[PDB]
Amino acid sequence: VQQQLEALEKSSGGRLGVALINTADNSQILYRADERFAMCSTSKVMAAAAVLKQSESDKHLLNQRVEIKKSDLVNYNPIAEKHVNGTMTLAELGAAALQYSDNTAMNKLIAHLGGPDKVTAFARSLGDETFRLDRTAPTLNTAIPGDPRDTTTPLAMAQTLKNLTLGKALAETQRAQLVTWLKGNTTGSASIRAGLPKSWVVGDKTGSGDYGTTNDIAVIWPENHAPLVLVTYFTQPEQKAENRNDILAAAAKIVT
Ligand SMILES: *C(=O)[C@@H](NC(=O)Cc1ccccc1)[C@@H]1N[C@@H](C(=O)O)C(C)(C)S1
Ligand SMILES: CC1(C)S[C@@H]2[C@H](NC(=O)Cc3ccccc3)C(=O)N2[C@H]1C(=O)O
Ligand SMILES: CC1(C)S[C@@H]2[C@H](NC(=O)Cc3ccccc3)C(=O)N2[C@H]1C(=O)O
Repeated sequence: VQQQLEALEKSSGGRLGVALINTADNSQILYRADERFAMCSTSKVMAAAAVLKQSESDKHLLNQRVEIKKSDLVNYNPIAEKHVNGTMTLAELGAAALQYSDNTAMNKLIAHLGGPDKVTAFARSLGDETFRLDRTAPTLNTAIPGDPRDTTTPLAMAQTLKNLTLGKALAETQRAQLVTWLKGNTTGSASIRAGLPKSWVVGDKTGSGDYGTTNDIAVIWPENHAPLVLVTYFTQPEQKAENRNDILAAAAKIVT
């Protein structure tokens, strides 16, 4: 598998990061898994989960109404733009952020939490010393090579995604909500999911940025085996490189 991933990376003209955790036995498949990559919109999982954590101690939080103003709109707001002049609840914002990658929704989550550094503190509270959120959307997607802002490593994000969706991080109702959200993602068809058997159940969150940065983080439920957690991060040397969902599908196929 390592030679395959190396050849994929070489042909691709970029930098590939993979971390697979097989929860059957905690074995792992790692490729540049301790290297930093810009998370892009995969960071939205952490923001949504931070709000879910708060909701463990505030039974009214998810139904809290948030005003959506025309000035809130940014580059991509497929759900929030339907609600300008109206409200969305925090749950609706979590769903939009995760399932459509609505950037206004992400920003509402960040603002509710008190800014990017609060998302980082939430990651720390889960045992993730690697994640950092520095900016709002869409500037968190600049993905400049070597820029530490808005980065994590494939292994750190695989570990934390496992903890969030299958493990210790959230109380049960909140864990289940996060899983429901990820399973209902609409943006990932061509990424990790395209490299897997069609009937495996998947929850995932994609991201795309400059430098052709193309990411997906997934929890995978095979029909007859324990879950897998897979992070596929990819980035390229040139700022206007095309995004490459297909590389993520290829990586997923290789490691499964
Ligand atoms: C998160 O990664 C967001 N990315 C951007 O807003 C920048 C961008 C990059 C390329 C094309 C359009 C916008 C959102 N998440 C990604 C994703 O999930 O792949 C989108 C392309 C849906 S925008
Ligand atoms: C890659 C694109 C075809 S899309 C990206 C950007 N558009 C947006 O940020 C809005 C948008 C976001 C998500 C989905 C659709 C549109 C924008 O413009 N971009 C294009 C480009 O660089 O050629
Ligand atoms: C269609 C748009 C509203 S979105 C597109 C572009 N915005 C981006 O490309 C977002 C982005 C920011 C940072 C890193 C990557 C992508 C930008 O600006 N764009 C618009 C446009 O042409 O009017």
